Amino acid sequence: AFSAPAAYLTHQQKVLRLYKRALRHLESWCVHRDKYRYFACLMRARFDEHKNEKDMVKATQLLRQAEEEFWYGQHPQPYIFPESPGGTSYERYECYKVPEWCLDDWHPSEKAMYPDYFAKREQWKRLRRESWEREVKQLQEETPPGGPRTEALPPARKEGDLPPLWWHIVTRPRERPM
Amino acid sequence: RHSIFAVTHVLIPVWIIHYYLKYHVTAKPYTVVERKPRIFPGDTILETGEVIPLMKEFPDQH
Amino acid sequence: QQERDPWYDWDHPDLRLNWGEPIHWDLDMYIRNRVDTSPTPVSWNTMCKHLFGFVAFMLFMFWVGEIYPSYQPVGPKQYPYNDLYLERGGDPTKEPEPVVHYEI
Amino acid sequence: SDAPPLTLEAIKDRVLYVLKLYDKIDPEKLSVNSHFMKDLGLDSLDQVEIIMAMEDEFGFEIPDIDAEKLMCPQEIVDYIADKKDVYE
Amino acid sequence: PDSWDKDVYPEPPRRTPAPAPQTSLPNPVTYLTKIFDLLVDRPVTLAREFIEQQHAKNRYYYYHREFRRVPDITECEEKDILCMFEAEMQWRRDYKVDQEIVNIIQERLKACQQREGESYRQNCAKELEQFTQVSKAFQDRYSDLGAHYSARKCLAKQKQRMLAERKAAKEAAAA
Amino acid sequence: SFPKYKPSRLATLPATLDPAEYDISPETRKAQAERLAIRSRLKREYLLQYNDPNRLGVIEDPALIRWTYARSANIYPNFRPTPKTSLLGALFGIGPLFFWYYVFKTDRDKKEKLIQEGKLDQTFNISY
Amino acid sequence: GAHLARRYLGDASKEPDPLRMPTFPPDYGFPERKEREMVATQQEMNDAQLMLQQRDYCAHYLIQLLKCKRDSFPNFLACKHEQHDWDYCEHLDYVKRMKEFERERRLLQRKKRREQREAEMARG
Amino acid sequence: TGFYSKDLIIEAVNMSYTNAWALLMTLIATSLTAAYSTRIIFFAFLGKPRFPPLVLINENNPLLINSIKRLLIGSIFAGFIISNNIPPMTVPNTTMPLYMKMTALIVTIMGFMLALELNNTTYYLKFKYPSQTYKFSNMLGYYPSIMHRLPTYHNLSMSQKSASS
Amino acid sequence: MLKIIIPTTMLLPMTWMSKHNMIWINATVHSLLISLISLSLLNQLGENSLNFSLTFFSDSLSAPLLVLTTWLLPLMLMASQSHLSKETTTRKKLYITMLILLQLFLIMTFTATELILFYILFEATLVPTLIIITRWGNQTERLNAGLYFLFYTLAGSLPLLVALVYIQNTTGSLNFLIIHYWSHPLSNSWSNIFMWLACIMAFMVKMPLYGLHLWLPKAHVEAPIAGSMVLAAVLLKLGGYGMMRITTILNPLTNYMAYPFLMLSMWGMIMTSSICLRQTDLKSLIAYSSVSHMALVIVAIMIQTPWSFMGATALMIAHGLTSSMLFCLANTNYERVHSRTMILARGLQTLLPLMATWWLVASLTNLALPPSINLIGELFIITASFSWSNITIILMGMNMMITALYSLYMLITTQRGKYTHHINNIKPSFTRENALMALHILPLLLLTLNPKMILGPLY
Amino acid sequence: VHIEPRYRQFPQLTRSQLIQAEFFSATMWFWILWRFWHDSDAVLGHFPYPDPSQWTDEELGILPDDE
Ligand SMILES: CCCCCCCCCCCCCCCCCC(=O)OC[C@H](COP(=O)([O-])OCC(O)COP(=O)([O-])OC[C@@H](COC(=O)CCCCCCCCCCCCCCCCC)OC(=O)CCCCCCCCCCCCCCCCC)OC(=O)CCCCCCCCCCCCCCCCC
Ligand SMILES: CCCCCCCCCCCCCCCCCC(=O)OC[C@H](COP(=O)([O-])OCC(O)COP(=O)([O-])OC[C@@H](COC(=O)CCCCCCCCCCCCCCCCC)OC(=O)CCCCCCCCCCCCCCCCC)OC(=O)CCCCCCCCCCCCCCCCC
Ligand SMILES: CCCCCCCCCCCCCCCCC[C@@H](O)O[C@H](CO[C@H](O)CCCCCCCCCCCCCCC)COP(=O)(O)OCC[N+](C)(C)C
Ligand SMILES: CCCCCCCC/C=C/CCCCCCCC(=O)OC[C@H](COP(=O)(O)OCCN)OC(=O)CCCCCCC/C=C/CCCCCCCC
Ligand SMILES: CCCCCCCC/C=C\CCCCCCCC(=O)O[C@H](COC(=O)CCCCCCC/C=C/CCCCCCCC)COP(=O)(O)OCCN
Ligand SMILES: CCCCCCCCCCCC(=O)SCCNC(=O)CCNC(=O)[C@H](O)C(C)(C)COP(=O)(O)O
Repeated sequence: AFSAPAAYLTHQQKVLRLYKRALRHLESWCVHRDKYRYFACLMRARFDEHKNEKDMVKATQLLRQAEEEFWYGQHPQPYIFPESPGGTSYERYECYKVPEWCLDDWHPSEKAMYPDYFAKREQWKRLRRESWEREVKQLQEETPPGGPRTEALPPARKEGDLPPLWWHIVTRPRERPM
Repeated sequence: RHSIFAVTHVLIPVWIIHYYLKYHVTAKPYTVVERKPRIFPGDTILETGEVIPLMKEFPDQH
Repeated sequence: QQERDPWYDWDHPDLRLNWGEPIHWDLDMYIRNRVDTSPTPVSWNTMCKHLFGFVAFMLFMFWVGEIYPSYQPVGPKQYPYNDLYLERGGDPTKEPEPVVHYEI
Repeated sequence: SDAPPLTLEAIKDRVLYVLKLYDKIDPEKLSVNSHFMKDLGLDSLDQVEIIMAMEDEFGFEIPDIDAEKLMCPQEIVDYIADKKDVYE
Repeated sequence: PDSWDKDVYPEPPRRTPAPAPQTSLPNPVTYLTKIFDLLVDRPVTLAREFIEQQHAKNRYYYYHREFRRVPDITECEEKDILCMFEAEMQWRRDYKVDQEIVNIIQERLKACQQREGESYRQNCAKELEQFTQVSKAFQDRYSDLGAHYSARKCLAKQKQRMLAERKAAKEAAAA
Repeated sequence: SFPKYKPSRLATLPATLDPAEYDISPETRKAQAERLAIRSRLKREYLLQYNDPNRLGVIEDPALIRWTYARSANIYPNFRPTPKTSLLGALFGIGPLFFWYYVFKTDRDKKEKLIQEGKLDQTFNISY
Repeated sequence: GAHLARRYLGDASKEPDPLRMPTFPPDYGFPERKEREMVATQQEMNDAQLMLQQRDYCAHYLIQLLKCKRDSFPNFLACKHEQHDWDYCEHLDYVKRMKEFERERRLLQRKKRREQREAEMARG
Repeated sequence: TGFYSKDLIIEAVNMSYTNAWALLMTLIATSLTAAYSTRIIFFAFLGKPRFPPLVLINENNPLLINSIKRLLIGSIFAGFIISNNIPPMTVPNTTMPLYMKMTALIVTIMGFMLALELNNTTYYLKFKYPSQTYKFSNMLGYYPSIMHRLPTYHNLSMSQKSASS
Repeated sequence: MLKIIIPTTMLLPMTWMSKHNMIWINATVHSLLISLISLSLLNQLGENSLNFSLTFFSDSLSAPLLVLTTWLLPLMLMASQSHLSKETTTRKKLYITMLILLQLFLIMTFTATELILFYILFEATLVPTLIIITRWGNQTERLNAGLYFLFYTLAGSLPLLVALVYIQNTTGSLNFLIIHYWSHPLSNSWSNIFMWLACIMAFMVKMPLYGLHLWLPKAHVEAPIAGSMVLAAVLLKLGGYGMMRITTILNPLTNYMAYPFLMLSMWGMIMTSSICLRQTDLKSLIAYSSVSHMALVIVAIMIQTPWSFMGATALMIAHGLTSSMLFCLANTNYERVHSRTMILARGLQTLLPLMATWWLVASLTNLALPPSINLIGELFIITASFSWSNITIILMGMNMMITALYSLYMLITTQRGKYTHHINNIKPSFTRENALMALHILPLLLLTLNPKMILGPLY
Repeated sequence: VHIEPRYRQFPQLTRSQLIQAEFFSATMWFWILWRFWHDSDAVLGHFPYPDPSQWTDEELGILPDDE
């Protein structure tokens, strides 16, 4: 969510992701903590059985067989965290998220209330306006001529520089905005 | 101020409805129709003073 | 759109789309408020057999049970006044056939 | 009302608690900045188990793309603080 | 009350039983009825009395309009537009009156069904046969005329029915 | 070993069950890198306008305009009268009309002929 | 159930059919049968408004029970004897219906037995 | 509260000229009712904690307690009160066989016992892959898997390709 | 009837003599006054119509349409003045003049006693609409839309002119009263069949009938907001009014000449409701929903029963009001984001709650929620169709389901979900827009209390 | 009533909720026992079930197969 993705997943990354998925689905099957722990150590042992394999072809075939086994034996109703993409509270608070630019359209009587907040917002807006040009210049400098190769962004490198493209990352509404 | 809710949310609405039903709705035929009350043997009618005779002396298999 | 990565930082999170990318011809059909093509734990054409078999079995059994109903070892209920001839529609000017019940 | 707002100190204390309840880590040896791969001599599976334990502890899932780079307790604390909007 | 005619809208004598308590326990419905009386029915009655007092000081009348009987469509020649128009207006008025008659009979049937309770199937046969007769008559008069109906189409329907009935009677006379 | 999962139209094949992602060649890696570069360049172009303080309005998306134009205005210029097209058009256009005409005409003919017999039980039918 | 098993698995020709029953005359095996009588008149049931299905031969106990419910309204536990009487009369009616079922079954079985037996005696 | 209606319903279903399959399915559903009630109680209230360590459990609020208390008093006494305070509108079934009188209770006890046995067997340190019947039951008979995908896809596809284009 | 026509004409010099900054105020005030005056025509006699003179008359069918037109003019003026702010004074006065001329032609069309005058005004309505669409439309497709709108109408209307002059030659009159009182059956012949077709196809294409409806999406999408309002609310009802007036002389031929039109209307209402499910443009969805509702009206007119005409009148009025409200709602968002694509702006309920309430009420009236007049008309038509044939209920129920489906689809797509991030120019709703929505919606709900005002002569 | 989290310990309990829960469970069980003492027929049945095989042919009225 926060990290720029890579062009592909290595064999190591796929192996760890399969390990985590198998552990989570086994926990879904093994409701109780002690039985889950027992079968999770068994899974870890079976997983470490081929830890030090040097032939990449047989390792890939083992990975494919393990994925087939996981798909056949997966839990049809695995446990999902409530805020996870499959959870019962995934996008519950999205209707409470209002973008910060809406505060500029407020009536002056509305801004008569909350004066210090709007003064500090004016400070933030001056900061953004005074940093934008340097951000653009830095992005132009640190970019290969054939366009960017990944979705990674550079940090600030000067004394009073801010990391480029920071406004919409810093000014997220909230996770529980109301 | 103790019983303001019970006089404005219950007593006033029932005053209007009872007046509306008693003098406007029931001023036209067949607007409020009640199924007639049940009559049993031994009952006494309020209007005519009639007495309904009892019901045929059970075999009394007590 | 339901099959796309939900952990990616999409430009449109609900839509799960990125600005400037080619859009599928049937995007409005796949908006994930609608038709979903996500892989299922049980194969398609295997769920179909189970569902169709369950419905067909239940229908056939209901028809069989209609042919072979359940009842109690009792006679038909008996009613006093010619099976309540005057009560069930009346017409009291045609002398209904005498329905006579006897004690047992 | 609901639970009190979370704080940085509580996050760090709970992370250290979970890590000190891990058998492959010396309680005395462990530190907030202690690297998992380098200082504690752990492998990738142990890191995956630590990430899963953190998810069980805080009741929220960390995506695999982000969990790959949490190689010290301070990084986990920072990730949790930034996700739940904890600033003090 | 006496506002509506009791012959057009009749009802049975409304026999009601007398209370025959069987226990020393007090009846909550009677106490609630007394409370309702004293708290609702008396203020409403007083307000109505004042309203009627104000109404009595200003009494005026409105009248029911009477319409003469003009010649119908049968006695109008083919292209006499004025007689045709007056006959059509009279026919439309009669159509509205017949609709209201059917409405009255339907109201009687509904009132009987509600009033008779569990014995409506037996105690509402007279209303049912009244409605059957009026429904048959109204159907024969006005059904299948369709939109853009007129007195001429009603006359044509009546004449077709008369021809069919006359042919049936004549063929039965030879049997 | 275990029973196999077969995909279909409405239940596609999972990525982990796809043999394509386990048979990798350097050209596949180059293709993935090219796709990632295209995505990154589009993302940078979008984010330079998204974070612009000066910019006010809706950032136009060429892809959405292309999609709408293709779905609405570009269809007829690319239409050819074809046996497939002609047969499908004739079917989906006039088949249902004649089907419904047959159904309604048969039903109403039965009803009218049954009326002429004097047997429909039209008692109480004063509203139409 | 046993009657269902006998009818559906065994010879259904030996078992009574609930829809068309009884098929034998009511005075066939009996020398004289007493007609069942009523305690409650048609007008009493019409005025009590019981129901078209509650107007059976047990209707008088139902009328008594309903009246006693109406008089002793606040005490809803006081009408025990009337309810017991109505339940007993309904149970007696149900037992009479079971007797009718068993009588039809035995009559049909005996008729079949005797007619095939006289046919067997006539064929030899 | 549930006795005065559900047991009378089972009694009336047993003593009627009714479809045999419907009666059998009603009895099996009566078993399954106790089955999932036992599942809820066993998995939600018994055993050891399985929730995250930070305990926020607190039910000491007068609104919640008062409302649940009111509905509890209702669920305890409304059946008797309402059943005894209405006129008889159904002819009672007074004469029925004893085994057939107790059918509902036997079914409920069987459901309790067997569901409790199968729930107690998950404590064992033994793992097996799910059966096909379990997959059918958990995925709701695959009715939402097929009926929410095939007709909707076909309808929208014909709405675009045929009607519109 | 002159008490309505003359003030409408006076609207022209009044707006041509106004100051550059007072035209909207004056036009709105006097249009509202004219609507108030026209509201007095609802007092109907029952038996016969109100015959003011030899030239004009009022019916229980004409009066709701006249009131709807007079009420629609001020709403059109309120909706227009936002996007015409940069225009010169002369061109704004010309636009208002077009609107006033359209109103005058419409009010004269609905009251003419004679069919040639009705035809003349019913064709005269074309010119102001064409000028509005082709001059103040926004896109480049407005020219093609105007050509479609003109020629589809005229190709049907010219045979109607020929048939009308032939009928007047054969009968001696075309005055509607004489036409009705001296009605004679149409025999079963090819000449009578083609006379029926020439009398019917113009009103068929104005509804529009499915298969002749291709002009409507173009014209309704490419027109300015006021043009779309008047096209959907009033101009579609000219065909229905003409059918109700003209089928008096077509009996008994309509008994079987209506079969292809009934089949087309039912299957095409199904088709257009389905089409609404896959639409990327917000205005086209509203246009196709209008097509479906008018197909239902066509069925109601074709079956020739009193309940059918009552339901058709109620549905015409309700559809006019609802379609105008929906077009205004779409126009507000278009003015915000300058694009008609439905998925461009999402989650507008978070930013505009009162406009979301207006959207919800309009969507509820579009799906004919009880006891709104939309369902009154639809239910009356469905009952009449059921009397015509019991198999029509399948198509009616399918259409109801699909209508609810796309109505709530539009509501969910435009109002729910999360807002589009990059769009940051969505200002709070103006008083003018909220007032326009309220003035659309309140008469709809108020008509529920007195449904007999819009049920028509057959009541 | 202020209750604070406890982090891996049994939550703090108040006397009122415990006594209320115990009282209402006892109320339910007492009601069940009282009803079963007073209305045991509603569960165990009241009227005996006749056995059709215990019925003689004289009272059931069938001839002895010889007529
Ligand atoms: C309001 C609602 C909406 C209504 C409107 C919407 C719907 C209506 C309008 C739109 C749909 C109607 C379109 C009409 C067809 C237009 C054809 C066209 O434009 O061609 C130009 C186009 C351009 O010409 P070109 O570039 O010079 O030619 C190069 C070709 O592309 C090179 O192609 P090729 O060489 O590969 O193939 C050409 C060759 C080979 O063609 C093929 O390979 C395919 C076979 C085509 C012909 C036979 C059809 C085969 C499959 C179906 C067979 C019939 C099944 C039963 C039908 C009834 C079922 C009950 O042609 C043939 O052999 C055909 C010989 C004829 C034999 C059969 C004749 C049957 C006449 C109609 C029977 C059905 C009546 C309706 C029944 C309805 C009952 C309710 O030519 C084509 O490409 C198409 C050729 C095939 C036409 C087949 C038409 C079948 C559709 C039914 C026609 C009847 C409807 C029209 C009524 C008026 C007819 C006089
Ligand atoms: C004298 C008269 C008195 C009679 C008394 C009783 C009479 C005999 C009763 C015996 C009948 C059923 C006994 C229990 C069944 C299951 C026990 C068992 O062995 O467990 C292992 C296993 C459970 O799966 P698993 O792998 O252990 O679960 C994975 C984990 O444990 C997952 O663990 P988890 O954490 O997810 O949760 C576990 C959960 C989930 O556990 C499950 O997965 C079980 C779900 C399905 C089984 C539930 C049984 C209900 C069957 C109703 C079917 C009606 C007909 C439908 C027709 C379908 C046609 C395709 O378990 C539960 O919590 C409760 C489950 C059910 C407990 C209550 C069951 C009792 C009600 C049924 C008997 C009624 C008794 C009174 C009789 C009333 C009338 C006389 O069961 C099986 O493998 C087979 C189940 C047998 C079902 C057969 C369905 C009948 C119709 C078949 C088709 C007929 C036609 C022929 C084909 C078509 C030809 C064209
Ligand atoms: C996309 C939408 C466009 C608008 C749709 C408009 C629909 C117009 C269709 C008109 C409906 C029917 C027209 C006439 C009714 C019957 C037609 C005919 O087929 O019926 C038979 C007629 O017999 C033969 O079929 C003659 C007609 C055959 C020639 C017509 C060609 C039809 C081919 C279809 C061409 C498409 C037309 C529409 C073009 C767009 C009846 O037999 P018969 O009782 O003896 O004749 C009755 C007439 N009499 C009394 C004068 C004797
Ligand atoms: C009798 C007339 C009607 C008969 C039914 C005809 C078929 C109806 C076809 C309707 C097509 C409408 C498509 C447009 C809807 C937009 C897309 C959509 O709805 O998405 C499907 C959406 C999302 O799926 P979920 O699984 O819930 O997702 C949750 C996790 N993501 O779910 C739905 O709403 C789909 C609903 C489809 C219903 C179609 C099946 C109905 C069949 C009924 C037949 C049985 C009749 C009943 C018999 C009763 C006994 C007398
Ligand atoms: C934009 C799409 C809309 C298309 C609508 C077009 C259809 C219009 C209907 C037909 C138009 C011509 C009608 C002619 C006017 C009627 C007058 C009349 O009834 O006179 C007839 C004359 O009838 C005719 O001449 C009709 C012949 C047709 C001439 C033109 C044919 C063009 C195509 C006709 C079929 C298409 C019409 C319907 C299609 C609708 C659109 C697809 C009989 O007169 P007499 O000669 O005196 O006979 C009695 C004494 N012997
Ligand atoms: C509940 C239902 C779930 C059940 C589904 C089935 C589960 C699978 C069963 C068996 C799976 C296997 O054997 S999978 C085969 C495993 N073998 C290999 O991966 C060989 C090469 N090893 C490496 O590349 C790294 O050492 C690595 C291992 C990635 C660690 O990396 P770190 O040390 O740098 O973290």
